[PDB]
Amino acid sequence: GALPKGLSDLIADPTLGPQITPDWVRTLSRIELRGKRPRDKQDWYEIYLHLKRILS
Amino acid sequence: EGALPKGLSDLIADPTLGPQITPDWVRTLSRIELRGKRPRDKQDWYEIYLHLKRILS
Repeated sequence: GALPKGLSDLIADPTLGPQITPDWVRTLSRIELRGKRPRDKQDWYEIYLHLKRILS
Repeated sequence: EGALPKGLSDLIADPTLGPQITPDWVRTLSRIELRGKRPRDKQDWYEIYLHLKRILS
């Protein structure tokens, strides 16, 4: 896959994944700081929930 | 849309909060958007920055 591994993990999670739309995957996939990214699926979900409240 | 969100420009120009945002952070934050929608005002950007900085160490 071409997504960060923790994000691919989140999308494959059968309870947490299905709610995350393709637009959100794209938004999340662009988050990086000199290649450092949220490291695991919990990190990605944590930022997703907070961003969703700002941007949805 | 502008490369640098206007609310993030406001954050960077803010004398109390602006100093904390390195140029790399500016460019990282500038890429956060959902279908062209971005965070609005300087405080919204700072709220995001604080949380994301803690996540990314």
